[PDB]
Amino acid sequence: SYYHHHHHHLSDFYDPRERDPSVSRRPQNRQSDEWIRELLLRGTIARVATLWQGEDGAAFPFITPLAYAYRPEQGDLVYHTNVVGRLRANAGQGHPATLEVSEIGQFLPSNSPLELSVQYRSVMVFGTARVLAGEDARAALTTLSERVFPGLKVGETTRPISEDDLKRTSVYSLSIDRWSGKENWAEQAIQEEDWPALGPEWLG
Amino acid sequence: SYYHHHHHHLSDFYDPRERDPSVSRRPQNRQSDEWIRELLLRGTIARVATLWQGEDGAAFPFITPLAYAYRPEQGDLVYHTNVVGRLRANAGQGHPATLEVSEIGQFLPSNSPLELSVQYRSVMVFGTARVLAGEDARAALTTLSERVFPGLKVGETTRPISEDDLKRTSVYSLSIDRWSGKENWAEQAIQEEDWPALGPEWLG
Repeated sequence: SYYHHHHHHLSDFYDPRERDPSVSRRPQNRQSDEWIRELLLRGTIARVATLWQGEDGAAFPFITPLAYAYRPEQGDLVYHTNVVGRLRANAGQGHPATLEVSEIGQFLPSNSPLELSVQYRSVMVFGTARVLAGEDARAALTTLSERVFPGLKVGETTRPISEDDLKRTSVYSLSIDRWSGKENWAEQAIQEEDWPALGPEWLG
Repeated sequence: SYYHHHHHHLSDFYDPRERDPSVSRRPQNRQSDEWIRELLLRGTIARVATLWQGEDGAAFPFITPLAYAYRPEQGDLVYHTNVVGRLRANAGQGHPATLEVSEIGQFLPSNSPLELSVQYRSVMVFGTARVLAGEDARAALTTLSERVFPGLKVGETTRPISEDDLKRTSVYSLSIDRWSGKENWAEQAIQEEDWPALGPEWLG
């Protein structure tokens, strides 16, 4: 800054900057529903958080990383997992679930400590997950398998999914209520001009 | 299998196999506390799930991906995030939190559909997270920064962390109560001998 430069020889926020008119004006790094759809379509790993009853009677969240597929017409995401707790902290046949998908890029160094950060795109989905049965479960597992292994075809590449297979697997549909998307994928963190610049070891 | 081979020309479980005596005999892919420590030490990204009060009064989980550092002597993990909901679904100054760290490898193809899978190592940590203040927060952010940016030194590479910095940041300590570790990192999925083998496109 001038103040610092002048002091050595002896605000930013409202000053000129370049802006691309095409870029999101949404606050807090928020993204459009179409952006959310596209990220969900190209991802293959999610975390799912669901609530289970703990030793103290209190509900607490599990987090499970798992393969998933988004089925846009159905309005759901499908996955399979035999992870359970003791009792779910939930009434009924479906359970509330939060699912997260992200693309994590590089850590972004700075000579300003609170500008240190990591590139990310992240979607949170809120919905209700239910266990599928029979042909519903077979079709969902098929869509999942063929999504996460491009080119694989159940019944050709693999043997068909049998009734035994289905009895051994818990297959879920998470029906979407709402979702949230967020991106902060800068090429460089904000730097502090009034401290020595990071060397080439960092931004090189 | 013989039955299939013979039928064409016209159980496994209890039969001989090789076992490495050095490998974990723990069920359900479980790992030792030392394995858990080591995975937590080398990771840099976690998800944290905490409970917030929803529109219906019901507690529901957020999932936030974030940079973290494990501090083994203190018995905690530290992170910073300004993500919040409306009210936490919790009484007191700390809140229950689940933190997950994983290493995700490759998807493992098979000609048996329910043997499709992905290589993973995953730790779940259960504890109580509290917001830090002052020198506690500065020290935690320093350990975090210097952990996830190896070679960076706060106060040399960067300007020191100021009181303004601290006022703008929510820095947490998640004090560990229990943890769980799980690994399934096979080189190849189990295949079905009685269906045509995957071609070289798959296991090559």
